[PDB]
Amino acid sequence: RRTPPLGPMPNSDIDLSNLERLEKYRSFDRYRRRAEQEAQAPHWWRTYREYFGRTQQLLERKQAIQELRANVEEERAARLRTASVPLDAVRAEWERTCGPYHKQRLAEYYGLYRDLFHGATFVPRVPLHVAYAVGEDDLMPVYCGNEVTPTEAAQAPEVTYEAELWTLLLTSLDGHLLEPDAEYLHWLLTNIPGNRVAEGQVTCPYLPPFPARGSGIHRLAFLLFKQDQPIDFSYQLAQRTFRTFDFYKKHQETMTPAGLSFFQCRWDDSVTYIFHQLLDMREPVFEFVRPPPYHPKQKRFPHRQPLRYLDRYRDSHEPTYGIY
Amino acid sequence: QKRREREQHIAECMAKMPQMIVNWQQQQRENWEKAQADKER
Amino acid sequence: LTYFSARKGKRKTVKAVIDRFLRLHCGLWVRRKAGYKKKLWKKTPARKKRLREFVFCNKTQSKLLDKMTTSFWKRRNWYVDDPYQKYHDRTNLKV
Amino acid sequence: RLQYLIDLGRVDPSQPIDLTQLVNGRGVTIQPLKRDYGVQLVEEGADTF
Amino acid sequence: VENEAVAPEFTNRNPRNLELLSVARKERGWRTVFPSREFWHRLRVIRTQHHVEALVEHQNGKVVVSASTREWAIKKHLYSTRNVVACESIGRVLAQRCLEAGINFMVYQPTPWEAASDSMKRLQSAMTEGGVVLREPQRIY
Amino acid sequence: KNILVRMVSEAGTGFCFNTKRNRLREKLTLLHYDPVVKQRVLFVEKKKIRSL
Amino acid sequence: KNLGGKSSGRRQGIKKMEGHYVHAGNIIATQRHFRWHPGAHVGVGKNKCLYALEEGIVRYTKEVYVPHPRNTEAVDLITRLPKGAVLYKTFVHVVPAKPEGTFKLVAML
Amino acid sequence: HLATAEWIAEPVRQKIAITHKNKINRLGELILTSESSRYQFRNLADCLQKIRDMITEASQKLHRIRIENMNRERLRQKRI
RNA sequence: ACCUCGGAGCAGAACCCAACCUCCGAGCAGUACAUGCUAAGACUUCACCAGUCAAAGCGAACCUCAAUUGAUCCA
Ligand SMILES: [Mg+2]
Ligand SMILES: [Mg+2]
Ligand SMILES: [Mg+2]
Repeated sequence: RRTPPLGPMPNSDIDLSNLERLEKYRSFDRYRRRAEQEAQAPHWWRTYREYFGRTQQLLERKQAIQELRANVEEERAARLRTASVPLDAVRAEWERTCGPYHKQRLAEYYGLYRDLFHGATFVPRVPLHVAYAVGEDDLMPVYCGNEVTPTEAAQAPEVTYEAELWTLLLTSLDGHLLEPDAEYLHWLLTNIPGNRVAEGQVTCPYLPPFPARGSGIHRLAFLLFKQDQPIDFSYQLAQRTFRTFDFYKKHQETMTPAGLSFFQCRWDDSVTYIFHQLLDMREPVFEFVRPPPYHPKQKRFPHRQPLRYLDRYRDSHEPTYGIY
Repeated sequence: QKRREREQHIAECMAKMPQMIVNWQQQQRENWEKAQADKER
Repeated sequence: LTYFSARKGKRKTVKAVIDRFLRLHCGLWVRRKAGYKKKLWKKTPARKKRLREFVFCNKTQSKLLDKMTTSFWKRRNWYVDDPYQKYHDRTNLKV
Repeated sequence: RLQYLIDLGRVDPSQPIDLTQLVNGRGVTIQPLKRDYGVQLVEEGADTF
Repeated sequence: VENEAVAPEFTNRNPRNLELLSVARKERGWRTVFPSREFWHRLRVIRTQHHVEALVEHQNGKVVVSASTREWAIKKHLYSTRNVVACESIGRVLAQRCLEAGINFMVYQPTPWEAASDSMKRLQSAMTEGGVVLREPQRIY
Repeated sequence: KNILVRMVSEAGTGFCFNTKRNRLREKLTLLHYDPVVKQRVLFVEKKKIRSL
Repeated sequence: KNLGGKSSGRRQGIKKMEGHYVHAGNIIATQRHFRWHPGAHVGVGKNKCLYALEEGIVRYTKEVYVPHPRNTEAVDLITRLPKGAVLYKTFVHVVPAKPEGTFKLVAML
Repeated sequence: HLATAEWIAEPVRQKIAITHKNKINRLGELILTSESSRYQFRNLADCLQKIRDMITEASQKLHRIRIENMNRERLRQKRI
């Protein structure tokens, strides 16, 4: 009993009478290419994906690369493969051109949009730069999705970005102890004149990040908002809790997001200091508890099982003596 | 005394082992070289 | 077997059964696997690991072995440093 | 078991407790045929003893 | 104390949480088929006719971090977008981009001719010297 | 054609294990693993057990 | 003059049809040649038998077959194909049911 | 209470105060448990043995964290 | 003429299915010496006996073939 296929079958259109007249995959790599393309296409049978899922620019760029390939040391160095690339120019120009789309990818991969705005995606146009002071010599930078200790983030960071009002926001998307939905902010500076931060109205002042011990690894969001019209807004963790979605819903008329930088934290001893010193509570300690192992229903006669079978179903490893 | 004689004998033979292994792998390389030299003819 | 002996008029145990099997007090018979010490040179180590095991018996094998021994063999035994002693009482059955 | 026997007057703890006193209080039944060599104390019930 | 009202079950919805405790599942299966799906992050090089391309992906296929020569920031400092210099360049750039994404462990699985290519040995040397280990830690069971 | 021989450990001794080897080739020395030393150790073959 | 041929049935085939809950290590299907291939969270024994690596639900799909490059049989079978021709096989997946553990509060230090 | 414990030496109280800092309470109390037995004698003995082990060791998975710290210091290479 | 084991048809599509039914075969060889030790969960020749597969673990590296076989006692 045949039922006919629903859509087109694969290998139908290429199925001809003269295969020897058809040019073939001479390689392994071409089949891997075509094969991946057919993997990504939507099909009608059941697949794995169902279940587990202007002109001046080209002018100056053409003359720029045309001037670049003309030098003799570039060709001679490149053919002797000792030519390299300055990583800094690539870094800053990456910060300029196509960096925003990549920070959009990192915010989509780290689930900042599904959690921070219920899926309202946007593009971080502003190349924001945040760094924490590490003593006096050096300073730990915050890029999108880095690991920074809460010792490094003990003191409120230096924020520099090249722009022209602004409201900057830090949150902890997961660090909420009670509610599985809300998040504790850490500092919310508003009505910021230009690109200096100190003259902002410090509405909610700076906490360091506090991830609990053994509660895994936390992500911490630096939002930076284009502000149009300056609005007035508004250690108790019942007071640091809000949600950025319905916060932003109140103020989305004259404010749009323009910058991201987010990072990870784990536990450190400074978080002992945060819970005991300035929050004044005992610290909660978590542990990753795996589910108990499946064993089938115990039988009276466990035929052909080894003698270990009786130990799968006991709970004390000590000699019990019964009525005696 | 049985336990000490066994334990001592094992400790002695194990002290003599790494040299015997290095000699043995050198003999393996002689079987490589002589084997491949017998492959040529 | 002998159901009534000629001297005592009692049942007798089959001594093959005692020589090969182990009665745990809960009613389970433990045995050794057949061929666990034969032709080990041609057996894969998974199979040799399977043969060196103490394997429980069937229900009807168990009742056949109960009928072939007597009440002496069905009795609590408080040995000194018994290896199988933690396997006599049956823990945590839900029938 | 032995705390149980002492509480119900069956084993007098103001005398030495030999094996005869555990038999006469009927705390322990031991049979010398069937080669019991006597009693072993058991740690069950060590707390609350 | 009102402050220390902690829910008995912490909910961490970091997508990269369980993978950075090296606890999360890898797709263990797929043994008859190349490549193996058993990783958390894969480095996938796409060498076209004109351009070298480098990806960092999850098992989802969500491209986490990319670096192509089809990008003005990197393209203009190069002589040719396809040579070994292009791969060492895209290795430095890719590695620097991945340290700042909190990604430190990829898997790179090449075909046995792409393994023994010079440009991918140079790419791997660029990645390892950059700071990225091209081998994931095992899953803790 | 083949012979089942025993292989006696040189150290951590009393440990044997059996192998196959051809009738015609030389006396085996191997690097097997002693679980008594818990190391890899040279074994030397001492007696042919059975000509399979 | 036809001696032999008295061998019994191997009792192979699928043990867990699609939709069936499966615990870790259950044999999904035993085959004699690869009728089904291991997909996500499904392992293969020496006897080409498909067992399960996670607890979840068995699903069968149709996927693009791209063999390992060191598999010269199937790779030589590839390069004879025309330019659009793509091989498919049926795969078996276990969609894992449980999370692999939760964070639980342990102590208020 | 680890700080007031006269019967532990002062350097050993510092080594215990540092190594086993994840057992120490808010109130400075070293807290340590055992749930390895049905008999509370054997659990108490297990606790006391943990203490004697801490004083004797104090008198006289990591790899992933090694690498993530080395890369965090490679991003720390950013001065004023 | 045969007596045990395996492959194919009979038996077209889960499993099973006979015949002094139709055709092929097997009673090994080769490589390796971690062909180490342990252990959740399973399959199973329609019983039993035998057979198979196996994650995690400890210890290390960084098996092919379909069949390729023999219980207990005794030596
Ligand atoms: Mg047949
Ligand atoms: Mg039949
Ligand atoms: Mg059956």
